[PDB]
Amino acid sequence: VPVQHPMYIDGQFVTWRGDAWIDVVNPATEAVISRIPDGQAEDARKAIDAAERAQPEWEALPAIERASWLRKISAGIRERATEISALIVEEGGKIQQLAEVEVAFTADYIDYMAEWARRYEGEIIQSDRPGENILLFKRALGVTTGILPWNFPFFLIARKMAPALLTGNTIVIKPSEFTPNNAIAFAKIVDEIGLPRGVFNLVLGRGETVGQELAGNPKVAMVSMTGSVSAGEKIMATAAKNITKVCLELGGKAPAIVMDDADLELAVKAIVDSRVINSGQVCNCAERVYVQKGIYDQFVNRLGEAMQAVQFGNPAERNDIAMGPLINAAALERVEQKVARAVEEGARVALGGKAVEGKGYYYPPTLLLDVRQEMSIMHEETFGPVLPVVAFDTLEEAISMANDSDYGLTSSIYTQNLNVAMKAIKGLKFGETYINRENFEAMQGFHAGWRKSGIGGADGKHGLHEYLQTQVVYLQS
Amino acid sequence: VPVQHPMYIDGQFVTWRGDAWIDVVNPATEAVISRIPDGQAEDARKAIDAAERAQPEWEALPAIERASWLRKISAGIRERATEISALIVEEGGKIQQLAEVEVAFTADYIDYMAEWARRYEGEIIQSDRPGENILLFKRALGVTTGILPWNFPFFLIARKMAPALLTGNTIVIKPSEFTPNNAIAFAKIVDEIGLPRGVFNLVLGRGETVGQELAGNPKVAMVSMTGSVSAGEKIMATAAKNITKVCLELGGKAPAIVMDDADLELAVKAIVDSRVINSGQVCNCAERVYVQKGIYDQFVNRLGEAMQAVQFGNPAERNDIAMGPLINAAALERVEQKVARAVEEGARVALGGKAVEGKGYYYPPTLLLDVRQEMSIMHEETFGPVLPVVAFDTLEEAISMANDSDYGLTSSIYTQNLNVAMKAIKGLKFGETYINRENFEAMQGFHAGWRKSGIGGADGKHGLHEYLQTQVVYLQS
Amino acid sequence: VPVQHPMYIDGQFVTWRGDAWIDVVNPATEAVISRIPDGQAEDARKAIDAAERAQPEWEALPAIERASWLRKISAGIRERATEISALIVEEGGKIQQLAEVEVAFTADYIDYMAEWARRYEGEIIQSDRPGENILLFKRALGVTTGILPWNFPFFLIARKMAPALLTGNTIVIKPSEFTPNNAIAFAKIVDEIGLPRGVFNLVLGRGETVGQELAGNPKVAMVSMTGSVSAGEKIMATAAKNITKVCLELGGKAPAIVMDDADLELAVKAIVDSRVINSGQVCNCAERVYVQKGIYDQFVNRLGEAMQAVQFGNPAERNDIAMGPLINAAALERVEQKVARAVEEGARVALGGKAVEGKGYYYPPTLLLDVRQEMSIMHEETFGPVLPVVAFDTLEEAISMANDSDYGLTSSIYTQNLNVAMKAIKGLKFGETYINRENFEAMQGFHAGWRKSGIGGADGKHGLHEYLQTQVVYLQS
Amino acid sequence: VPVQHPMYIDGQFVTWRGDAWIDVVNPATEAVISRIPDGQAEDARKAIDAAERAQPEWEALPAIERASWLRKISAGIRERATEISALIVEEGGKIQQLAEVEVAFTADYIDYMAEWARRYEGEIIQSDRPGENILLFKRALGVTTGILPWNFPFFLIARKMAPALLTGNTIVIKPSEFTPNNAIAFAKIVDEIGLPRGVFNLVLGRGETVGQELAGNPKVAMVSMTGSVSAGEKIMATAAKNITKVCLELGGKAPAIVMDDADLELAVKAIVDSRVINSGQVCNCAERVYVQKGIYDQFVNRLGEAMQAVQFGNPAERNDIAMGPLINAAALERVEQKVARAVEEGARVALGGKAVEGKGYYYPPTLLLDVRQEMSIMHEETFGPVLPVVAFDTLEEAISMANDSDYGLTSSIYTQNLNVAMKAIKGLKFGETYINRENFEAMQGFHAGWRKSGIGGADGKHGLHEYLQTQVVYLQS
Ligand SMILES: C[C@H](CCC(=O)O)[C@H]1CC[C@H]2[C@@H]3CC[C@@H]4C[C@H](O)CC[C@]4(C)[C@H]3C[C@H](O)[C@]12C
Ligand SMILES: C[C@H](CCC(=O)O)[C@H]1CC[C@H]2[C@@H]3CC[C@@H]4C[C@H](O)CC[C@]4(C)[C@H]3C[C@H](O)[C@]12C
Ligand SMILES: C[C@H](CCC(=O)O)[C@H]1CC[C@H]2[C@@H]3CC[C@@H]4C[C@H](O)CC[C@]4(C)[C@H]3C[C@H](O)[C@]12C
Ligand SMILES: C[C@H](CCC(=O)O)[C@H]1CC[C@H]2[C@@H]3CC[C@@H]4C[C@H](O)CC[C@]4(C)[C@H]3C[C@H](O)[C@]12C
Ligand SMILES: C[C@H](CCC(=O)O)[C@H]1CC[C@H]2[C@@H]3CC[C@@H]4C[C@H](O)CC[C@]4(C)[C@H]3C[C@H](O)[C@]12C
Repeated sequence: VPVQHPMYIDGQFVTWRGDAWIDVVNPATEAVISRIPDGQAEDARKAIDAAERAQPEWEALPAIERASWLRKISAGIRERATEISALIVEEGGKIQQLAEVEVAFTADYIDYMAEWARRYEGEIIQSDRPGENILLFKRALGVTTGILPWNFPFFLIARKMAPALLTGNTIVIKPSEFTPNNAIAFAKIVDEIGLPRGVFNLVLGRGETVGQELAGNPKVAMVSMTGSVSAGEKIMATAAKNITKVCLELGGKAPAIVMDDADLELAVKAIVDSRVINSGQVCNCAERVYVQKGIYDQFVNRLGEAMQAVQFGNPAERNDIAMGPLINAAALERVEQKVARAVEEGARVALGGKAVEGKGYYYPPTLLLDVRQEMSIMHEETFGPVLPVVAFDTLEEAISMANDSDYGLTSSIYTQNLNVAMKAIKGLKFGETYINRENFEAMQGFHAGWRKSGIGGADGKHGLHEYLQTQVVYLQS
Repeated sequence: VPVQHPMYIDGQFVTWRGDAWIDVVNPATEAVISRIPDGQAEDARKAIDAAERAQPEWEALPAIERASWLRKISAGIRERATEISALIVEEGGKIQQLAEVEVAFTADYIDYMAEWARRYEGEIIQSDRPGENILLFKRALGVTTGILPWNFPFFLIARKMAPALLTGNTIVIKPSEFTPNNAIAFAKIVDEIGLPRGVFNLVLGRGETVGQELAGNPKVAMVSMTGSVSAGEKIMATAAKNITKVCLELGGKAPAIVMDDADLELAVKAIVDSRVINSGQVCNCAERVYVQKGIYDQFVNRLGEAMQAVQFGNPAERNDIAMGPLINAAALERVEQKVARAVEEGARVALGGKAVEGKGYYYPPTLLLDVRQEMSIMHEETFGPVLPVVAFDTLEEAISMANDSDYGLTSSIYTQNLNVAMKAIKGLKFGETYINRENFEAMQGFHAGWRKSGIGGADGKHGLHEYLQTQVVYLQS
Repeated sequence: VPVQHPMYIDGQFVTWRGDAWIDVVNPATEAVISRIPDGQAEDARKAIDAAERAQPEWEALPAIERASWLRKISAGIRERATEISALIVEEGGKIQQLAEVEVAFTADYIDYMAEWARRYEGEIIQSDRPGENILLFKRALGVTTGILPWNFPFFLIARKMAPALLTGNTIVIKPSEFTPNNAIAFAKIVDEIGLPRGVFNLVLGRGETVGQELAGNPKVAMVSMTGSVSAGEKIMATAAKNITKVCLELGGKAPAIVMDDADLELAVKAIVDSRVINSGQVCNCAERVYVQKGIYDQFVNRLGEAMQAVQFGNPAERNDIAMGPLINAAALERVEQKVARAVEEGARVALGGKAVEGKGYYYPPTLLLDVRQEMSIMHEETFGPVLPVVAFDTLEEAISMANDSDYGLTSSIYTQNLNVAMKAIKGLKFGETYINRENFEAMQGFHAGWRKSGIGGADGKHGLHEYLQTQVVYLQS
Repeated sequence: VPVQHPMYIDGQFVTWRGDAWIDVVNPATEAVISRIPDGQAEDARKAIDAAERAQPEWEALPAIERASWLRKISAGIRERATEISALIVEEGGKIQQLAEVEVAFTADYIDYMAEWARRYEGEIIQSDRPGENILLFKRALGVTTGILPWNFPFFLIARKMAPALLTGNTIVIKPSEFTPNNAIAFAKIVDEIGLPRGVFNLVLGRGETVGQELAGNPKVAMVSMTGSVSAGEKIMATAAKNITKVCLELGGKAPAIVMDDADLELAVKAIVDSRVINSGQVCNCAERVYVQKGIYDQFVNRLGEAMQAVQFGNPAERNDIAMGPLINAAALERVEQKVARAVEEGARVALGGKAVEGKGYYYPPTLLLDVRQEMSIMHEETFGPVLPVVAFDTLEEAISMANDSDYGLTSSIYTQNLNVAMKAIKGLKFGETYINRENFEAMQGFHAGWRKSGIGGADGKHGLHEYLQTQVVYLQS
């Protein structure tokens, strides 16, 4: 019997009284593991209202006390890490080891964010007026909402709530209807440690219903959403009605540039890891490789073996695999279609390229060759273990092609040449550029994508300041 | 014969070939002073494309060289200050002295922004990985657009372009169709000093046409618009289609709090100045006064005389007036209606309250009494010399009422009590709080409004950073 | 039998082989509680050399790993807090409750400093040269030394070592020969948790011997010393020989200004607390009070009762006292002499003013009246529970007199008037100004005294940066 | 007839009444060009007192107004640039072109520093106490003194006074007795533009007399001195008596590392330029070269020709030379001795190595080979056009040897390898590291040397903050 999850509103779990439910299916077995309410905008309003009530008294607390609350939550996470991990594996369909780190990192991330308590600073600005003091304070926005993705559902709860709460905001989070269980568990921890009512709220439902309310409710100061570009378009358009601030993370088509002088083994590992992780279902995954011709042959051959070596299976039954299934049937069909589009445009399927037909949504690691920069596969985000490769002559070309995208979240380049590195740094129009290593953001970095990849960012000091606004005081006395 | 202005695109003035024109009328005499093209989206695209072409080579220039270009423009402004001022007075209908400062301040503002060249810093972040360097660079967004207002048309050209160009962005500006002449003059200066083609572009037309293109063109990194809330809604909604970043300044209903222990003379002057300036046509104008009961009588009487003393006339024919006419007929009718709405709701018209019937759009300073916090006049932005006054008992009430608004740009309070001041600072949910002085932002402050007052901000370091984005480089080597 | 303490050098406790020892006497009972080696410069060199060897590999560790080491130490402190407290009480002669907070705060302070790991930032500066990158890195100084005081011996170990180690420096600490036991205990914890050898070293001895070496050894990057002005003079003079950086905290004569409109009860409590704490043996203690005439009478009377109510005794035998004995006989005699000097100059002894004759070094709370600004008692730091009071007319006078000092560490003022506050803030030439509260620095503040009070500072971000230096890299490639 | 210069004290030039004078001799012709007073400590006190009187009212001025004063001075410099240049050439003995840039850069430097007016920020720190505000203000130190060097006498006036005055400090400057004329000219400009009396003061005399007073006068907040290490030792030791803050720039032995993969032509030019500039009389001059063996031969040969091509002469009579004479006879003899010491230790004199015997103090460019790392010539600063070269095997060795010095101001390395660069950056313990370019600091960088090279620094934001201190306000209200 799959559990029927309640939403968490105003400091308590509230059982759903509606008739409609959303089935949460295991992407590996297609079994229904649980059901969440097919929430309505009304449910989002209640949470938003509770969030609004709590905000004043929450921001009035000294920052160190808000931090203290965050630490109780992280400690709560660690005590149930294995259990949380298992939930991620089940509904997310990600490999055990990855679920384990997500959970562990989430707790550390929260603890790290809590350390900002006594550190985000306001400023005292010199005035041209004698006897005047210009004090610029950093204040909370108020009520914030978070629309989470399914690829890293647990971490993203923290990615948004930790910085939000620390700075004195309250939040109403909507997890992805595909992966709500880990969120329910996060709520249980929040409830158990007694976090003040209304500071953290979890509503459940679809994006067109619950999500939209979290972006269109006039009481919301900022809606932080992570999802598809089109979804971000719908979210920002809605947030526009009330001039609501948006913080968007909409994916990418992260290019990887391999120079002739690249540490070939290093590059192949970084790229494969960066591409095969979570079955390529990450916004900063290496989605397109540019290999300089001089090294194309040996590199593509090495890259080919590596990927062909990537094993995939049911994460709950194997800990020797690198990939689990894709999130759902639609996702699988989406990947198959894009690969077909690639073939149709003239691309060559080295290995893989055919979705497994059977229980679950598995897609084999895929290497696409004879790809031309103009091919859709090089522009549209795949979100699957598919890797197209294009050869280039000069750095200028690689840079030019890497920049030829509506996405600008992550980029990577492997070289040992100083000038090439500096030129790539300067030329690459991306929010992130990894040099001689895999695409894994640090919690103290700034994961903010250029162009359509998003607006605003997450992590680090700047992620923290996304939840802070200013009050310039002109004191004359 | 009114001059037919050409747009400034890709380093040159381009004569309009369309048949439709927009008349630019003098708000004081209703005479047509000039005509601008009824530009189309196509015209905005050409400018945007030119802006895109120039951007790479513009950002490649050392910051100090971009600054050098800004200084040539400011110097250009000063050489023609009187002429520019006259244009502002004519089309803007603002008093000579105010036009003079706008022009003078604009030049200083540009020079000030240019000084950021060698100062906006990137960051070197500690990494948890041995041998890794985390370099966070500040980069330009690329192509930015600016939709300017008519109240301070000249300054706002600089408010957006100076920080934009300094940081390496290129810009396409659309002035308000009501006040384009000063913008044309700004373009002439830009053209005369030889600013690289495509870095600064001026397109002319309506907001639903030209404005929309500047917000919806996919090549635009960020659209910076200053106008009405509803206009901001339309702009952000459009910018949403391409996940374009928005920087919005949409007005306010700036509350002014007068405590019993306030320097009465100081408060009356600050508020009147802050309210009557530009005929109350400023977003940070004192739009609603809260006077503690103990001082209500003497204060309201003093305030009454002050405002009644405010003279208004045709700015081109008098330099002894404090106000000019409102921007246009619609604006006038809007103010009359809101005052009527006030009366209808129970408000009392002390003095003024009746638009002059005749050539021009003049509205007398107006004091509204017997106002209740729930009255529309206390929520809807007036943008006219109308001043409603509400009495209150405690600070808590004044704060509560001040915060009771969809606008949160500016706020002010007059007191001599430490605790009252600190409590007001902490309690006031505004981007700006003036204490014992008039509402005039410093160029080194941060004019960023809360709630519907806007998104992002202008001026100072933070205004400058609105035009900067980040590139986090994870260097391993 | 008093324990003979060994020094802690290069990761291990080393037994003293010399013949001379320093007796550590209980300031309350005059009993010998322990003995430490009468260390020689040679002993300081060994520690410095070990510190130098370890530095490279210590700074090579990721900051988060150094932080991890700090946290092990703080956790170690907490597990033995009661025991550490008891040692402080015994050798320091401070009241149990104060020893308890010192220990508790020390651990929190260390944990707080460890949180800077991923936060101290370098900077990327814009260059006037095309293709150039200016990278300003923050690096450790190298080997640093710390000469600790006896008033807050335990906390100061952390005040210097935590920020030092986090930033990648190694340190050689010399506790005060009067209070080394708590330091030995800190070393035991460091040793037990396995902190890399040479990173933390504890040498024992006198200042003219061991202390001098820690300031004059050419391998020392910076000597951080907290003590008497004359001692600081000797330390800086020595550090001069090798152009060694100094961070000095040399005490103060913290003035307290009470305005007529001050919350009298609040002021009396703040001042007494700030003065009687640790028997007035703190650099930021209220050492001189300026009371506006209008409130002089009632205030001085209230202040008098409060102080007369302050009980003092043997901290190990009573937890109902506010003060313990002074550090030693010399200290006691110093206070008696200064009070006598006060009387001789014309001062009036309200209450107290006579050192108890007997076992221990107790001095009663003392209130001095009929004091003139020029009296020595108003300039020379007392470091005893003696409180001189001077009446003044205007704020200007209070400010002027407060500033009339070679010390400029801490200052305080009690008022409810905005202007008085702002004028005091602006006029007071001090590193710290408390307004309507007692003089207790926050760990996130910046305890850095002006004038002779010191050079550099402690605590917060700026305290942390005292242990960091810069490396500006001009990269052309 | 050589002019007898007066000192500039308290807003006016004061004629010397003493009997003793110091002859200012032209290093190229040995002719007496002028005479300055053999000032006494008393003269320094008068200036310091005037500086103290003016300080309060100077700091009370809005920062932008202080900046305005700086700009008047820079503009004054430019109007007399040629004349100032000529003076530098005459007394400094530097080539016309270098004197010209010094003057031009000085003016730009001052203008740049003035731009900090509205930019140095204080901070608002979060407190653990409810209702408390922690405001950290940046205040001036008060009275500061500057002991200038003779190598870049004009620039250093600005390097110290510009940041000092902008932040609200007043200053008393002592130029080098060898090069006071340019300082007198700077004073004339200051006097002509009407800078408030006492804000800028110029005293003349020797270091043991006037200099010492500027470091030992108890009214001095900070003494900023640039000179020899031993002089810095005497200055800091003196400043110690009153716990006066010191900012010292004491020279260097800047190492240059040439890797096998270095752009040989680029490296030879950078190093020669960096070494031959001002006849090698600069603290950041390349003073020792480390060439990897693989490229040693071709590099040393190229380097040899380059240096042999460096022409030197009387700067007033030739504009085709790269070097002028050394500052004075003692300097010349010092260089000859050090070269002899090199030869005696086993070094080989490729070319030059023999001071010209005749009118003036000329020393030919000198290349020393067969140098061993332990040779004095590789440790003692030469301050002459002498260049020792050592061969090395690995980067590790070059780094190790570069770090083997009491000086740590500047360092440089030429390579095209990413890892080598990053390793050099990380390994080089210097305040500056130039990569593939000559050693010329940017005004927005931070010229602060490690180890004995100095304490504190100059230029940029951090140079500016050397003249700023903090006042942490704990506001409770
Ligand atoms: C086709 C059935 C499923 C439905 C049926 O009973 O017919 C079986 C037979 C082949 C099976 C696959 C074999 C390769 C993989 C082994 C992994 O360790 C788990 C996932 C995969 C992808 C398996 C998934 C599923 O277990 C399949 C597809
Ligand atoms: C009504 C005519 C205009 C049209 C006509 O010819 O009838 C005149 C008569 C009264 C005039 C007003 C008198 C008061 C004001 C004097 C100011 O110095 C200019 C603006 C005002 C508000 C004038 C505007 C205009 O000049 C009016 C309104
Ligand atoms: C109306 C008189 C002027 C005419 C007269 O002499 O009566 C006064 C009253 C209020 C004055 C304004 C106050 C705010 C501004 C102060 C600026 O530093 C200069 C421009 C402004 C905009 C002033 C312009 C002018 O000085 C006004 C409008
Ligand atoms: C004088 C003897 C000590 C020596 C002797 O045996 O004569 C006794 C008698 C009076 C004693 C004091 C009484 C007042 C205090 C009581 C406190 O709870 C502990 C400290 C004090 C200050 C005591 C210290 C010491 O215990 C004294 C001074
Ligand atoms: C030796 C006399 C000077 C004294 C005398 O009359 O004997 C002359 C003869 C050789 C002369 C030198 C020749 C080479 C250089 C030519 C430069 O353009 C100026 C500096 C030098 C270094 C000259 C300096 C001086 O002019 C010298 C040394």
